[PDB]
Amino acid sequence: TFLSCSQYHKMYRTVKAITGRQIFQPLHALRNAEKVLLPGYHPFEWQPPLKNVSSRTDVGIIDGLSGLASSVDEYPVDTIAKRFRYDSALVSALM
Amino acid sequence: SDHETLTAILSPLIAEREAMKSSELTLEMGGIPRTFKFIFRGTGYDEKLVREVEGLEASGSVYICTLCDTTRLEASQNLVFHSITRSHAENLQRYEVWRSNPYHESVEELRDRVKGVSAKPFIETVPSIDALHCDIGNAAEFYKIFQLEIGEVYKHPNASKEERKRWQATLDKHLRKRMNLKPIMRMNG
Amino acid sequence: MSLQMVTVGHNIALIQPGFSLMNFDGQVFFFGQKGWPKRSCPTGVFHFDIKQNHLKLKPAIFSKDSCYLPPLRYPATCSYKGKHQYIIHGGKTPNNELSDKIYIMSVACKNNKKVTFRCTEKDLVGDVPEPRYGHSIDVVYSRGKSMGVLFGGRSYMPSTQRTTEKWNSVADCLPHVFLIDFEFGCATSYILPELQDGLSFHVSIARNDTVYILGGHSLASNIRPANLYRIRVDLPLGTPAVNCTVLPGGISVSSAILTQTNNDEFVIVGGYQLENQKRMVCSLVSLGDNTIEISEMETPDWTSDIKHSKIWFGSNMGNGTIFLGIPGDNKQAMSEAFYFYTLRCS
Ligand SMILES: [Zn+2]
Repeated sequence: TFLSCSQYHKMYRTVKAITGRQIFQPLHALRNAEKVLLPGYHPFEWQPPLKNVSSRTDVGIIDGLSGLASSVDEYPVDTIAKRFRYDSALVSALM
Repeated sequence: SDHETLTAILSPLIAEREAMKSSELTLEMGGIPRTFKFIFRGTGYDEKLVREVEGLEASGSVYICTLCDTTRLEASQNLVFHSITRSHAENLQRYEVWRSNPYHESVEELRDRVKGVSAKPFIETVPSIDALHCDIGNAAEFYKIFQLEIGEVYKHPNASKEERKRWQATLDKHLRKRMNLKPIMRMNG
Repeated sequence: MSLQMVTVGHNIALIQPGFSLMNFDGQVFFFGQKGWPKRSCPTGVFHFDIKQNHLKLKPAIFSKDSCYLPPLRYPATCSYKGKHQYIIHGGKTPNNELSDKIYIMSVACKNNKKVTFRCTEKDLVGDVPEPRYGHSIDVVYSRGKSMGVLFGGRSYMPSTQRTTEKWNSVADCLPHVFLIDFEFGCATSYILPELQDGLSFHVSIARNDTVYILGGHSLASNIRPANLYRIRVDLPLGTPAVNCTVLPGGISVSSAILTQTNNDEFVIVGGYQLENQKRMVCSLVSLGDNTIEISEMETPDWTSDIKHSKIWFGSNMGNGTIFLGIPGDNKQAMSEAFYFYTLRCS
């Protein structure tokens, strides 16, 4: 519905205040139920293990430039990029 | 089109994709663990992006098909008998042929020998056609043939570029009069 | 000390940081365009001539047996004057890979002032250096023979330690000194204990039996050292012998541009002093049979942009002519992609 995180608080607090019993959960229990659905929550393993790929299971949003060095001596860059890993995206997209 | 930046960002994803083509992902699916194996098809590219990262000459070339190797002066004579013979590894070895120049011949026949491959392709893609941009292109093409057939070019050719704006005006005025279709510059679906 | 603004042609956009200006008989050539070579010029190397501060990037053609080469973005280049030819090593092809080939570029024929290059691919056998960019190569003579000295620059991690969260991180290569034979394609490493830390984007001068290495950046501590080095090489009929020495009175610069203003006297222009401080001063070095000196010249006039910008780039054209470039403001009245300038010292 594309609400904000500040207008949801409006709707929640006045619904709870008017009808007494709360129907919408607060924001913190919403974000705690957000971390199940992103990448970087579940254990998984490859067989054989992946060459050149890290073996950790708990990385979400990484910088997309992949440590491309931005010093004045080198080639200039000004773009912004974000990404998941590929495997940890497929794991959460399957589960 | 910023090719260096685009390769700098899309290189680790192709590294990870080429890694996970010979592995099995074991992962629990409701209690017991299950095993997954993946098959990747890279298909959802439009014609410009599939022409750039697969390392071809641009869309206004003499070489038209991303799937086969025939010029546009060969298409108009044999209209439908072609095949599909542009893989990815074939294009990679044809770039290697262009870089090495092992037969010692000039650019005008080396380009014909490598069929217009002049860069190093770096994304494994399958050859296919789109469905959206194909339909929009056919739409604009016979809209242009409608604007052509108003002016009766089959009787006498090559009227100058002052008849044609009148032909466009009478076309979209008539079609807005009948169908209530507003004249739009950028054609949509 | 003669600055001038330069107007550009229509295909201005084919200038990226890290070109190379191959100078053949006064004629000037451009190498290292942006993007893979188009169909306007299928070779990727440009005839680059400037009349009345207006330059024209015209195409150039190759021979019948040349090796069509990728546009390298930061190679090492040297002027092997034995016919005249250039040597290109290393660099960074636009798929952000790194090469490890030797490209030998000479002139096949020049008719009607229209050149025709050739370029062959020499691949080293033996102790081949790992592929890198930003390094330096210099051809040096001794006792009727010639060898190509090579001092290393920065590169990728080796193929076992690359992780795809830090896939595009770079480290300085090991500070050995490579010696290269061109006629047979041989290489030889030399380890020597006076060179300790890795160095990149330094400046390398070659005076007839010895190479001077001045300035540079060191990524191990993110510092720009001031100490220069002198390297003396002699190849006898037996195995060649290399010696280093640390001489006093250097300077701290990185990615500087140095050219030959007179016979046996060189001049160096603005690289970088600190990571935010550009270097506006210029330094003249005087060579000799065995002794050099580095003094500071009269710090020429800069315009508002070159005093006000953040980065620059450029190279030399050959007759003591420095080509320079400037990014320029984006939040403006749609200012251009780059501004260009020409410095003369005569
Ligand atoms: Zn076809």
